[PDB]
Amino acid sequence: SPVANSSLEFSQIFKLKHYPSIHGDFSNDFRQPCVVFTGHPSLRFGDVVHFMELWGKSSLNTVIFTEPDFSYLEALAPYQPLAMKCIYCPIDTRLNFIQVSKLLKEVQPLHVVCPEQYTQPPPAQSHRMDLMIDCQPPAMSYRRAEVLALPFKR
Amino acid sequence: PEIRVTPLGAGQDVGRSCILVSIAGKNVMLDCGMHMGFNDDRRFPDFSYITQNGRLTDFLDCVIISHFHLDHCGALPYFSEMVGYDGPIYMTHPTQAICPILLEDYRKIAVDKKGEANFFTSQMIKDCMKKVVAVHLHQTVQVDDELEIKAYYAGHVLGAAMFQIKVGSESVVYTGDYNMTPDRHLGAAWIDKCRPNLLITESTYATTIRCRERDFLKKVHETVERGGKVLIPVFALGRAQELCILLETFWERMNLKVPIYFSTGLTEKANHYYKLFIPWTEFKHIKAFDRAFADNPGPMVVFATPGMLHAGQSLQIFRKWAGNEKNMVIMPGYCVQGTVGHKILSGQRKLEMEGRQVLEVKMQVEYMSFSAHADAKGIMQLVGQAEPESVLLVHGEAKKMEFLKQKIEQELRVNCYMPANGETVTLPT
Amino acid sequence: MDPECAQLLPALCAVLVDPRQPVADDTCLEKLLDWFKTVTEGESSVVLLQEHPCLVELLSHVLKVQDLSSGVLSFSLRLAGTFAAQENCFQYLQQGELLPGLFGEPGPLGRATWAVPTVRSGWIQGLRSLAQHPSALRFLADHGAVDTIFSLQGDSSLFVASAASQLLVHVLALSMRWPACAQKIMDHVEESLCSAATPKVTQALNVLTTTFGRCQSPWTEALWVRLSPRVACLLERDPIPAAHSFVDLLLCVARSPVFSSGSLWETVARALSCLGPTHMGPLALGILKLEHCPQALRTQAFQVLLQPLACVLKATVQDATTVDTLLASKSSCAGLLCRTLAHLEELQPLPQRPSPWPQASLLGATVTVLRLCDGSAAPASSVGGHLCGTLAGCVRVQRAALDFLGTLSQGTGPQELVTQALAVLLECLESPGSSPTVLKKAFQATLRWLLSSPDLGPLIPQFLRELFPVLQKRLCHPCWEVRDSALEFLTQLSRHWGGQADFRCALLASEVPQLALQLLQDPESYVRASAVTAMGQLSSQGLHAPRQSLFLELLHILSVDSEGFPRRAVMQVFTEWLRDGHDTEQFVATVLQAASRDLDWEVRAQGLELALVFLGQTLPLTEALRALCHVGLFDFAFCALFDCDRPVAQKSCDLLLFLRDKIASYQEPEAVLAMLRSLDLEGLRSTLAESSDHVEKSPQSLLQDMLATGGFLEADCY
Ligand SMILES: [Zn+2]
Ligand SMILES: [Zn+2]
Repeated sequence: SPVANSSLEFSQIFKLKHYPSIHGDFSNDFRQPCVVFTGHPSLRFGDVVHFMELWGKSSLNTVIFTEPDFSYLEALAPYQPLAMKCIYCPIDTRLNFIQVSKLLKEVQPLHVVCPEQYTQPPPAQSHRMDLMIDCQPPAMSYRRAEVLALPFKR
Repeated sequence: PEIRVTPLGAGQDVGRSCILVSIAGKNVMLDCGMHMGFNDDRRFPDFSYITQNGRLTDFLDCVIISHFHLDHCGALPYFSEMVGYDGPIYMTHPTQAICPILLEDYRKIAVDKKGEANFFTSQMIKDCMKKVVAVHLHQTVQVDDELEIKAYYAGHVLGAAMFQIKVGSESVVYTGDYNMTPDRHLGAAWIDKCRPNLLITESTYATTIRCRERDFLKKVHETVERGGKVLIPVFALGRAQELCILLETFWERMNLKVPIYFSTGLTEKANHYYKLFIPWTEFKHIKAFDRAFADNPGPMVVFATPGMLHAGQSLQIFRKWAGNEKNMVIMPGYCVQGTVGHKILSGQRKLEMEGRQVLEVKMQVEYMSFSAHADAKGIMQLVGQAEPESVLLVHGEAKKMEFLKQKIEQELRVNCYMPANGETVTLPT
Repeated sequence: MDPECAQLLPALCAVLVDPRQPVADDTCLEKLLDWFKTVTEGESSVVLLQEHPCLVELLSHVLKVQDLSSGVLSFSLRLAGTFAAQENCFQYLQQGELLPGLFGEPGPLGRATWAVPTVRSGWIQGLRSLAQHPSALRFLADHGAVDTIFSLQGDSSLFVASAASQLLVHVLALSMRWPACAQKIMDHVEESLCSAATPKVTQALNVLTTTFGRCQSPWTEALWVRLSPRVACLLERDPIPAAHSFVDLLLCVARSPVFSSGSLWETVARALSCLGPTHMGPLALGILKLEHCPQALRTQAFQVLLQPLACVLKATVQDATTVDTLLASKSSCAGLLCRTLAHLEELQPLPQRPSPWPQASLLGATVTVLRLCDGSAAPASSVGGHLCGTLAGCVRVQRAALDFLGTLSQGTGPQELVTQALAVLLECLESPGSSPTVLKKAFQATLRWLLSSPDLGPLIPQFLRELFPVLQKRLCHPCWEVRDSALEFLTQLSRHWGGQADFRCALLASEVPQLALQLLQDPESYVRASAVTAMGQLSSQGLHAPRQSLFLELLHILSVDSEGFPRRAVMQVFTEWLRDGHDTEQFVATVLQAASRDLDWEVRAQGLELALVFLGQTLPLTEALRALCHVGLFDFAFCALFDCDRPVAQKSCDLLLFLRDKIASYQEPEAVLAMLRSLDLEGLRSTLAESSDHVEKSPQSLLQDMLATGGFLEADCY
């Protein structure tokens, strides 16, 4: 990545051989097999595009998504038909729903405001009803580009 | 809503150890311990006073192992497979790497004393350790969504800990063997001010207030400048490296030339136990040892490893070297009765080896306990550093605890129970 | 007894009765009392008192010195208890009312030593050890002992309560061999059962359930016909007083053809209809265990057992008491389902199983529960939704569910069920978020299922193709528990499916062996061990990854290494090879001459085992012995016979007896028979089959080690 050095410095001062860019020095340390963490994880620019066009033909190689941001199906799509595996094991250290229920009962907020993606269960797994943020009084929600009024009077 | 406790072992003794704790909703077994010196079913605790229900796994939730000494983790392979329990076992990280070795070694004494009637076989060692779920210090771990434990650092052995059990509003901290005087071996026990509802501690060295390294080195140096041999029994691990590192640093500072030996056989952790020694807090003069040169003329220091002078190496090498006046032996550890290491340390020098033969003794005998513990100073300082609501005493004796409780409830004005071997003790919150 | 120790008795008795010397030690007293138990009860116990008027001195001083330490008087009390076994010894010890003295107020009964539970436990054990004749029972009656025992069986130390209950049942079972003592025990039990103190009634129930079951004389049922109203009516209080003990009492009274002869089954049915869903389970299970039962009651029992699974399967896509607790929490629901699966599997291997034992419904419910717990089921109601939302991602439920679903192997049926169950086990293996304490049971169950399918079949290769890409991932999980369980499962296959060229197609087509071959360099030892045994049980078939290129790896792990387990497992693997038949001389030589100098003991033992196997396989005596000497078996034998470790010596003397008898049946033959017959074996066989502590556990040695107190010894971690 073109921000390798400062990245590692700011991780340290507060085996991995970082490089500034695939062009220049890097092309003299290429020993296969290898492992190559790269740029932006939406498979649409940066360097990962170059490898995903280099290793997209050998059924041996592998991509391993570790970012929940971009839905991975459509993301991988515009390189089809591809013959490499594509695992999807996302790492989200964020608060999950049982923990946020415990956190709410501990902190006891007088209200709650959460986007519409939460007070109703997720779309893909409609049968579950436990991943909705449960809190009393009911959690007022907001939709994209809306103007809510937190109902407090001075 | 109560909190029950029962020292099923360790009750006014330094033998068995098994503290069964019952927090408001769950049960937890602490320090499932053993007892040497016996040769039948009476060595393991009496678990039958738990099974008056459905079988275990429905009853308990997690077993905890303070450290690797055989009096706290030497009963799991009998408790995890024979009586039957498939539930998570929470150890520290170095104890999961050591306790297999110390167990697999104690088994050698057991199957050799012909007492394998109701015992744990080698397969059970692995099939028990596979139920371990290690924890990392200062990093709590959650089970049952309501039972969260947290580690600490107490020393006295690489890998020990003081565990903390929490169910939310109430909690119980348990301390294994800790050390408060910061000897340069591992460090001083550091616990945070969590102000818990219950604190349990050990009372090995109670009625007593660095000279050990001094006189040990002096005596070795004296008996080695006369063409005389040393003997120092030790387990396959444990107190062996806290002796090897001492000899090394004293020697390169004194530039001696006497062959030093430490022969475990069960593992070569003479260069591996140091690996785990680093993440908490490789040799020059030290070779390997075998039966060949345990007789050659010349000053010598030998570290054998059957244990407290049981059958194996130590007993044999010793039985050879008794008829000599300049040699000496040291026993840096407690000794269990019915073992020649208990005849020798207390008086007797007129022994009777295999058969009706007679062996004499003309060596020296020393007891310089290199164990790591605490005492009144450090115990008071730690119970102050903790601010508990009750303190319990285990792994000690009768009169020392009886004198200690007076001061404890006197100075800090805190209640201190002294439970015997098996009495229920309830403390409400 | 024995004179060699008799001469030590006076001095040790003196140091015992004198407290100026430091205190005694517990294990000393225990082993010494054990020696007394085995020396006295095996012969007369009066002549030993006559010849040695020294123990009587101790037993008289114990009630006089008034300052015995905590523990010496306990040994003395247990000693007076084990001495007064025979009536003659009872009368001899009664010289001076010594027994009513120390077992009465003159002894520790009243003095301020009633604090340490050890002395009380010793007192009770002694009383139980003496009451074996009607004279002692008359003593207990008139002098008065049960009066104090009643109070005693309420203290805070279970080690005393249990012993007290056992003492009650023993004095009872000896009484009626209605006497005053027996009638008082019966009246106390009755008047306690009608009380409302939970510990007291728990003691009543446990003394009753020992009395019944431990004795079956006619008075047992003549007394149970009296109690049956009092016991049965206990099921009137809203909380059952002593749930588990009540279950146990019912289960013990019921398993007898005597008491079954009307109210028994009826009150058991009332219980089954009344007991909550935490204690009714085991009761109904114990009922179904019984061969004899009015079949309607067995229907009731088995149905109230099957309640949870046939309840869950009305909350998915193919009474409310149990479904209430099913929706209470995550603890209670998991506990209920785990108890139900544990019971319902404990029932299967029994011949008294109901009829017809359901198999379709059971398996369907079980796979539904397992998949639900994985987190991919499909609810069909509010209860199904909340259940899928509470059980998701558990362990206890999932573990016990795998245990049941693998218990279903003895159940015969078409391959449809087999594929149904594999279609969920395959899913449970490659399920991200699966603890290492789950994959093990999962592999066990998958194995039992795959080995019970009636060449191979129409689905075996399909499932194997879908499975090995899971045995290739979970074989590199980052937690050595999985890295071991996977290898063990692969070994189970390599032992059960070595002659099925289609399975071999599946395996060689996969990339399992090219990973096991690499694991032998894993850091954690157990991994190396299981990897070596896996590659051993593999290469006895011819399934090598793309034999010597493993033999060298093995011998290298054997020569130098940092652990024991790999060496003592590679020796096992070598034994496997040499026994099966998978240059042989040089092989045995290069394994023995590099297994001998190893320091561990298990390795040398297994080496001797290898040598025994080789000898039996090779046994013309002249050249045979020349070959057997070339490897140097005689060197290793006469080198480690007088070995430090004893099991080595046991194996060696057994091998040498084998060799001696086998050469008797048929260096030079004369030379070898000489150098073998020069030493002794049978005396050596005895002194090695003996214990390692035969000397330091002998009575005389214990006496020496006891009466010589006053050196450096305090106690500390071992
Ligand atoms: Zn310790
Ligand atoms: Zn300890």
